[PDB]
Amino acid sequence: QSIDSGISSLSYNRNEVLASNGDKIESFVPKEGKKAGNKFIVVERQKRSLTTSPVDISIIDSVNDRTYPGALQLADKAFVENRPTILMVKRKPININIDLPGLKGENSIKVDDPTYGKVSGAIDELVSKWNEKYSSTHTLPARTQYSESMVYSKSQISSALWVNAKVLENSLGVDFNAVANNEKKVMILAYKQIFYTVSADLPKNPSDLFDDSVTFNDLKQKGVSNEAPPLMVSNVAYGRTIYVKLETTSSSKDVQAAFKALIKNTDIKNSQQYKDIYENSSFTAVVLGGDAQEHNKVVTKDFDEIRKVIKDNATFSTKNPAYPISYTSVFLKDNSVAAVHNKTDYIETTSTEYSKGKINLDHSGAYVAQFEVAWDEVSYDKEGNEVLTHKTWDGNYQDKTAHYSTVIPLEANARNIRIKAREATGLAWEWWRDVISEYDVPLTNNINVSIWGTTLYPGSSITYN
Repeated sequence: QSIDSGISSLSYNRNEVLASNGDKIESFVPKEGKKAGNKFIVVERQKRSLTTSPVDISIIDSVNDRTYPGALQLADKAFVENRPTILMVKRKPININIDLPGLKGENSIKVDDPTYGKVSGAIDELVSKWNEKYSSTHTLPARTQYSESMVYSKSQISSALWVNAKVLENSLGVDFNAVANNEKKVMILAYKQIFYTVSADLPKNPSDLFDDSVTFNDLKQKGVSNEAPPLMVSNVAYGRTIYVKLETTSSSKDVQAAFKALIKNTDIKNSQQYKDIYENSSFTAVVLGGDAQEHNKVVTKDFDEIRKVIKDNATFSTKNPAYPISYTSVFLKDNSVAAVHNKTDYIETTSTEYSKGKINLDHSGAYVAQFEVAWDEVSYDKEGNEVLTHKTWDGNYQDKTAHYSTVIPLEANARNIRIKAREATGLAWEWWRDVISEYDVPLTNNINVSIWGTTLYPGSSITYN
């Protein structure tokens, strides 16, 4: 069999062949009530399905040797796992092209036997060709691309940020369990820094890559199949990537809010509300490419340190070598761009915080009073529905004389608070003057009910803390 015939005799789905089948969901409860120390956490849970189709694949800085312009790879199940099967055979010369500024021009060069070694040489030689014409200026700005996402699933954040889950896991330390138990609220940003790209001139036919001596039965033996179709690395982004982790123990609906407020440094990042969230928040910044040394990290409570990390890696130097961040590939058959089809189901967890309170009753009046304190306690059934539990203060409908002071403590799941004080000038409770009559009292920390005055001129005030 021929090479150009062989490669065409391949019946594979150009779409489904490079596809990640991100895990199918674990059974969730739509709503969950959870008491966790002076706090009642209400978590709502929704199943979400995301379908991404990136044409850009990231490279694990460990196996960077297998990815370069003109490289030959396989569209096998190992490709989606960012560790591809290489294809080293005898090659016909292939042309590469740098996209560095102010180059019309000589930006293009010919490589005789495309191998990582001489291809790196050709990229280096092309860079020499730029930094000789621009002998004076060595520092250029990086072409920064910014991504930002809330973390729910290991599978989701990987599908969200087109970054290998393990990379993200190891380099940042995403506690995916705390995240899955709504014990931690995690946001990860990704400042993708591109120095330049090296493009490798596409062939007219599959044969234009392979030296004539090479046959389809050698490639067939080398792993080429309908299951592992051949690929060519058409483009490679060279540079670094700063990843930033924003961690909090809070369940306050305004985390994403305080986090965005903080990254953008918008005036609101100063208000009291966002302040308690920053008190339980750690910021981690890691850089991955070439320049910063392996296992570098910033772990801070002051976002200004992180801010420094980004402004520092926003400029690259033309004399220092660049390392491959991501890459485009093409199927040898249609010369069409190979894309990864990312299916992923995940649970989108939303949460709210509630902190306990207490009604403080204070009778001081020149009369007898009677109280009618009552509220509900919210619980959630297995189907997610709200279940009300009617509670009443034990001292309800019993005579109180000046001076009487008490506390009616309320559990953070308390709703429907009613405080009522009636005045004993009358036959029985049913027909007594209200001194205070309050409905749907908002659960504070302190609900201060004070009844004072005279049996004819009584006073009442409902104050909060």
